[PDB]
This record gives sequence, C-alpha cells and structure tokens, in this order.
Amino acid sequence: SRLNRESVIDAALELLNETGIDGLTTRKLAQKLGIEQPTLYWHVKNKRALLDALAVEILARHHDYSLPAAGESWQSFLRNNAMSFRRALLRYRDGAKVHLGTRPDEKQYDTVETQLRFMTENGFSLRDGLYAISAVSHFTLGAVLAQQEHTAALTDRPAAPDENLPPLLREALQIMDSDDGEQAFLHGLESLIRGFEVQLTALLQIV
Amino acid sequence: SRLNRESVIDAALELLNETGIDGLTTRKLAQKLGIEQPTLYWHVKNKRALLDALAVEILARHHDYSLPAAGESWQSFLRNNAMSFRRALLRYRDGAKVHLGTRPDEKQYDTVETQLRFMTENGFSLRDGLYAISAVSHFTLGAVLAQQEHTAALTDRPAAPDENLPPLLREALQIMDSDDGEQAFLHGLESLIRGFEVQLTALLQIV
Ligand SMILES: CN(C)c1ccc(O)c2c1C[C@H]1C[C@H]3[C@H](N(C)C)C(O)=C(C(N)=O)C(=O)[C@@]3(O)C(O)=C1C2=O
Ligand SMILES: CN(C)c1ccc(O)c2c1C[C@H]1C[C@H]3[C@H](N(C)C)C(O)=C(C(N)=O)C(=O)[C@@]3(O)C(O)=C1C2=O
Ligand SMILES: [Cl-]
Ligand SMILES: [Cl-]
Ligand SMILES: [Cl-]
Ligand SMILES: [Cl-]
Ligand SMILES: [Cl-]
Ligand SMILES: [Cl-]
Ligand SMILES: [Cl-]
Ligand SMILES: [Cl-]
Ligand SMILES: [Cl-]
Ligand SMILES: [Cl-]
Ligand SMILES: [Cl-]
Ligand SMILES: [Cl-]
Ligand SMILES: [Mg+2]
Ligand SMILES: [Mg+2]
Repeated sequence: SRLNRESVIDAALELLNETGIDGLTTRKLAQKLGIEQPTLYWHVKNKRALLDALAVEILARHHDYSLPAAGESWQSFLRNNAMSFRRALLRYRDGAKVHLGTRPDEKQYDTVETQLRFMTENGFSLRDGLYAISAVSHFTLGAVLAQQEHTAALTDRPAAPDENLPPLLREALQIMDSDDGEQAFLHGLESLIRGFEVQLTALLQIV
Repeated sequence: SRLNRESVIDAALELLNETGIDGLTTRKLAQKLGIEQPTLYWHVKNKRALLDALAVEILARHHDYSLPAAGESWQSFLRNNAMSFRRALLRYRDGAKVHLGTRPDEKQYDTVETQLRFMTENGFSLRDGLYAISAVSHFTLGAVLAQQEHTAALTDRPAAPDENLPPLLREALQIMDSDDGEQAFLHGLESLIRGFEVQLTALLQIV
C-alpha cells in the first residue's frame, strides 16, 4: 500500500489499536503495510520517530478544543481543553503512553502559544498560567493512564473479586470502576480549576 | 547469588536503574543474578508478576508517609502523602511506569483502608474521599511520568534549543525545566487540595 506520511500514520494507529504500544514495532508495521523493512526505513527511521509522530497526529485529528472561544472564561477553556485532551488520549489503545514525553510539535507552536497568551490575558503571570496548563495536562494524563494501564494489566492477570478486601477499599474500587473513571476525573478537574481560581484572585493576599 | 523474594527484588531494582522498564527482562535478570532462565522461572513467572512486585516494594521501602499523624489535618496528610508518593516514584528510573496499573496489594490493604477511613472521619463521603485520593494519585503520577518520560525521550533524540520557538512557549519550557518540575508539581498540588477544601466546606450550597 501507499507510504505518504498520512498512510503510514493511519496504518500505525490501526496497529497500535490491534497490539498496544509495547507490541507496536517497525517489523509489524512493515507487515501491515505489505512492504519490506528496508522500504519502511526510508519512511520511518525508528519506533521513537514513529511514536513522536503518532503523538502529534492523534491530537491534530481528534483534539478539537485546543483554542478558547472568543469571550470564553479561562476556567471554561481549561475544562473544555482537558475534556478534549482526555478524549483524544482515550481514542487509541495505550494512547496516553504514546503522548508521554512528547513536547509541543512545530505544527502545535501557534496553538500552545495562543493558549499561554490567553491565560496571561486573564490575569495569570506566564508562571502561574504555565503551572495551570501543566497541572491540567499532568492530571489528565495520569487519570487516562491509570484507566488505560489498569485495563492492560487485567488482560495479563485478574484481581480478588471482593472476598478479601477491607470494606471502604472494597466499595471505593467498585465506585471508581463503575464508569471509565470519568466521574473521578470530572470531579478532580473542578477541584483543580477552583484551586487555580482561588490562587489567582488572592493576588498578594495570604491565602 | 541468593533467590529469596528480597534478593530477587533488589536485583530487579538495580537492573531497572541500569536499563529502564522497556529493557528490564527475565533474561537480563537471570544474567544479573548469575542463574539460568528456568531457575529464575521457579522464582518469577513473567515480567508482569515482576512489575507487580516491584510496584509494591518501591513503596514499602520508600513511601514513608502512607499514614496521617494523630491530629494532622486532611489537607496536610494529602500534601505529605503526595510528596512521599512522588519521592518513592522518582527513586527508580521509569518508576511511575512501574507503578502504572497496579492496585493496592494485600500488604497495603490496612494502609489504603486507614487512608479512606481518615478522609471520611474529616467530613468526606466515601465518594469524595475516594475522588480526592484518586485525584492526588493521578496528578502525582502524571507529573512524575511527564518528567521521567520527557527525560527518557531526550536520550533517544534532542529538541530545538530556542532558535525556532514562539516567545511565551520558549520561556515557559525554560521555566518548567529549570527544576525537576518540582515547583509546577507543588503549586498544582496546593491548587488541587484547596479545590477539595472549597468542595467539602460548601456542603449542599451551590458552589
Ligand atoms: C508550554 N507548556 C507549559 C507545556 C510544557 C510542557 C509540556 O509537555 C506541554 C506544554 C503545553 C501543553 C499544552 C497542552 C494543551 N492542553 C492543556 C491539554 C493542549 O490542548 C495541547 C494542544 N496541542 O492542543 C497540547 O499540546 C498539550 O496537550 C500538551 O501536550 C502540552 C505539553 O506537552
Ligand atoms: C481505593 N483507592 C481509591 C484507590 C483506587 C485505585 C487505585 O489505583 C489506588 C487507590 C488507593 C491509592 C492510594 C494511594 C495513596 N496515596 C494517595 C498516594 C498511598 O499513599 C498509597 C500507599 N500504599 O501508601 C497507595 O497505595 C496509593 O499510592 C495508590 O497506589 C493507590 C491506588 O493505586
Ligand atoms: Cl495502495
Ligand atoms: Cl508511496
Ligand atoms: Cl501526506
Ligand atoms: Cl522497532
Ligand atoms: Cl515483531
Ligand atoms: Cl495507576
Ligand atoms: Cl549469594
Ligand atoms: Cl536461594
Ligand atoms: Cl524474603
Ligand atoms: Cl520477560
Ligand atoms: Cl535480553
Ligand atoms: Cl508528557
Ligand atoms: Mg503533551
Ligand atoms: Mg497506585
């Protein structure tokens, strides 16, 4: 099949959804594409370059809320931003493991820059705007990794069904796995944003 | 060398610090221990059982603040808890990648149970206590993964040194990598806790 950037990325994401990150290799990618490894090598040097590119593309394709709406509050933008980040990461198997250790790509510079200018225009210093952005990303990444990687681990070996857990831990785990972890996440996200709001409004006051 | 649980775990953590999670194998563990693979297999069935055990042991050894102090506020306990969780995860290379997708171990039941009882005795429902605990873990895990995995990625290929970044993104990344990410983390952690505090005190009031 065809080996332009787009087709290589499409085949790569298919294979990622078939086999997960740890068994995504240039060997199996070559196989999926019906080509010899030294053909693929012309197009994709290594698994790292491949992972770097999927990270960027999963967002370009599926992270629809990168930009604030005209007039949107910074709280609403961080919420809508986080929800969209979470969506994009969950869309492919081990997606958050793919995102891990990427930095914004040149094709995301203007997007990430705008996001920081927007914060700073709402009364954040660069530094608190940065911390808010970073906290939202790290929170959202952990929440999606815990969920994806809890799941991957269960494929490999089960858990004790209850007949062994102490009572609170027993009902806590029933609750946290009764949706995908979406309510733990949406609740944590409100706590985080209100925390940034309390910090920002305080200004020089001891808070 | 000796193959009791303790010695296998010690050798495993050494190898983890030498080679990272992705090149930690039962082959190289057998080599490190100076034994044949079918000898190791008696002791350790697979990489999963091995990862499950290192996850538990890295905490037992190095997560000193699992328990609140008598009289300690829930805010102070979540802070001291998170800081200690972060420490334990950073102590070994790809440590957070090791923790990912573990659930509390039987030898951590009484610890995690106590943590939930403590929250609920401070006025959290099980559910908000749970969300607070989960948010603190997911935040702390993302923060440590972003840092560890940003680092692992740099071994594999560098970044653009500045002569290409737009201005805010340029100075943001200088700031966020001028310590290990410890100030982004400690700031995010205060925002999260104050957010849980605002939620809890509100009770039935629209907040
Ligand atoms: C400059 N800024 C503080 C940093 C620092 C370190 C980082 O590792 C990153 C950023 C920007 C953030 C912005 C976030 C943004 N959001 C908070 C989720 C975001 O929506 C995007 C995006 N491309 O739309 C990211 O690049 C992003 O996911 C991302 O991957 C980032 C990222 O990796
Ligand atoms: C029951 N509780 C809500 C859950 C649910 C899902 C989970 O995946 C987990 C917990 C408890 C938390 C407690 C946290 C605690 N802390 C908030 C960091 C903690 O200090 C410990 C500990 N063993 O001391 C954990 O087990 C812990 O790191 C952990 O790994 C957990 C964990 O994995
Ligand atoms: Cl074709
Ligand atoms: Cl082609
Ligand atoms: Cl193309
Ligand atoms: Cl490869
Ligand atoms: Cl293969
Ligand atoms: Cl986890
Ligand atoms: Cl010996
Ligand atoms: Cl022995
Ligand atoms: Cl032992
Ligand atoms: Cl193995
Ligand atoms: Cl090997
Ligand atoms: Cl990251
Ligand atoms: Mg990122
Ligand atoms: Mg855990």
